[PDB]
Amino acid sequence: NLCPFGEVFNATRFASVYAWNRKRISNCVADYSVLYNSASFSTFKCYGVSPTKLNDLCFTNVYADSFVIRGDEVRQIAPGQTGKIADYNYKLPDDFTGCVIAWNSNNLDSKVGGNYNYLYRLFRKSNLKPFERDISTEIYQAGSTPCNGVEGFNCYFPLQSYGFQPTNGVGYQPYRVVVLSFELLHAPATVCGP
Amino acid sequence: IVMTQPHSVSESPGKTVTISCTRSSGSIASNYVQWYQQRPGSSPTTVIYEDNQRPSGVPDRFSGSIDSSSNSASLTISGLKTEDEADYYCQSYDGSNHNVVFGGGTELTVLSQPKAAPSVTLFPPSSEELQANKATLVCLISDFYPGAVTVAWKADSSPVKAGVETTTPSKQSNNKYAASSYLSLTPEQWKSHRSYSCQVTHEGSTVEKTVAPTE
Amino acid sequence: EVQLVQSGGGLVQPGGSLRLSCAASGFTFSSYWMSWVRQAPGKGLEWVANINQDGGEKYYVDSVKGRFTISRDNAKNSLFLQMNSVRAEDTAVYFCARVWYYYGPRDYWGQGTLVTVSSASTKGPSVFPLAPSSKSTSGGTAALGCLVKDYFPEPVTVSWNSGALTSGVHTFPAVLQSSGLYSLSSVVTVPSSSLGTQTYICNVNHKPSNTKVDKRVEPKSCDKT
Ligand SMILES: *[C@@H]1O[C@H](CO)[C@@H](O)[C@H](O)[C@H]1NC(C)=O
Repeated sequence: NLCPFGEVFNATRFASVYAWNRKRISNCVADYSVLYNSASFSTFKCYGVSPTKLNDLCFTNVYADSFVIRGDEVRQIAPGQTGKIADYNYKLPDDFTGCVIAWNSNNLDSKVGGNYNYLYRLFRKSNLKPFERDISTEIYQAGSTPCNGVEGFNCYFPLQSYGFQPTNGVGYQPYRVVVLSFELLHAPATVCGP
Repeated sequence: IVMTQPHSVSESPGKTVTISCTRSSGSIASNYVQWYQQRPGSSPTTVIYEDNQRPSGVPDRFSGSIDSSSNSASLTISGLKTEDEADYYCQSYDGSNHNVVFGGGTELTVLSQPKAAPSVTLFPPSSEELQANKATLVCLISDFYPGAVTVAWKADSSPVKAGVETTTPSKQSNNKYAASSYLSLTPEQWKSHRSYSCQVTHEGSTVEKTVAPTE
Repeated sequence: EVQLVQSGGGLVQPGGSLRLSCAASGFTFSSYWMSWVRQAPGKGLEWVANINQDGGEKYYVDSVKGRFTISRDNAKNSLFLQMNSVRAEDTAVYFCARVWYYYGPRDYWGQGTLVTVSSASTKGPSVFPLAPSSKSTSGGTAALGCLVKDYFPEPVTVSWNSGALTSGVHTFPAVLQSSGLYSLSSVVTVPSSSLGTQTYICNVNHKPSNTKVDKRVEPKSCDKT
């Protein structure tokens, strides 16, 4: 009864930046020996779990996220590094008991022109909390009269598209990052790694 | 992609020494950084891994760190002693081309012996070697603790630099060196100059000794 | 517990291939990645390759792409690095290391085998003395020496008269002159009293050739002493 990980990594369609899909899975047997022994990733920074010592501890739920960013944004998704995408699309707490994992997929999302559904959140009139998603198409008002239309007066659509073509630099290629989130709730551990 | 380290470092025992491992390009927080300690001649061994945890058996006087500011990661070696005078390398898997990048290399030395002015000793050629064209120019200096040996070659009329080469400084018994010199000679041009002097600037005197070309 | 043994060290010429082995003993040979790392003399380490759990996925460094092949066999518990087209930059001391997990350190290492591509022919050269005249008779540290010029192998350990008039031999290592030439020399610190008591005869004990001819030193009695 192995835990289903094919739907998270070996998927076909991935989500967007502003709406990161969750993949809560439990009541399984999660073999972690397929993550750290697979030469197909770029970052494997497990924060405070000692990835070698994961096949003995048991947890309760494993939350698997999945979204698409560019090369110069993979290092921004980590505790201790902020920038453009730090408080607009995704913000991680400063405990991160999971393992940030990413790989460069430049053969499925790098067509001529590219898919225009990858919309990163631009300047927002708010802040961001750990594990907080916000799917909103409201035009950003910088302080003037609200347009309440389609770029009426000083309005900007906050879902700026990405330019993904098979001719850009490595720092602008479509990446795919999966960030697991382990936890320990007040319940018997139903998922382990024997 | 490459990792840079200082060539060497020296400090008196009693406190902590640091060694720089600066990432050339790309993020430093990509994968894990692991340091190695290698005694001269012996097989290298892991001294730290993941920059936080310590291998079993390693003394508690080793706890490195990672600075995510300028893509660097230094090692904190507390309790400096004479039993830790060796090389230290860093290593971190980095890149999408599936390549492992080791470190440059750092020769950590401790304060061992006092300072002494290296005397100038030049040796002329011999007789039986001077048959058709064969000789050597030895400007071996001795009695010096620091390994930053720096010499010069000026044949009393010109700073000759053709075929500049030096020998290997041998570690003496009581922590010293015997760095010698080996310059290129003139097989068929022995009448170049009637003298051969050898200068030196290794933290002290700078007198030169002159010898006949073939006597 | 974990112990690795290497075998296959030797000396060849540019073009001749070699075989290096590394046998593991004390764990499962089908649960850890294997890798090779060489060390140039005096320089730093160098990554070579990394093999998969069975042998399917293999990645080599771009410096030796193509002319280097790593292989393993679970039925013998022995690692293999067979290559070809050996050139000058393949002069180093190769090691053998296993990988805990891919994004992790190399736990255990090996002893090491020296593999170089030195040239030159096997010859026992003449040893020429130093003839202490100018600044070695009485000026400063009195000493004298000789020089074994351009020998092919590296077993040479220059003693003095096979221990007959030795007064402290301060020997420094040799060096590569052109491509295979090693001018090893040693200088004994004479107390400046044996210059007129017994004339030194510098001699070595080279095994391959016959460097047994004691070459007379040249005491400059006419000049200084
Ligand atoms: C995805 O497919 C590859 C194909 O070889 C396989 O190696 C990998 O294990 C798969 N991913 C998962 C999570 O099983």
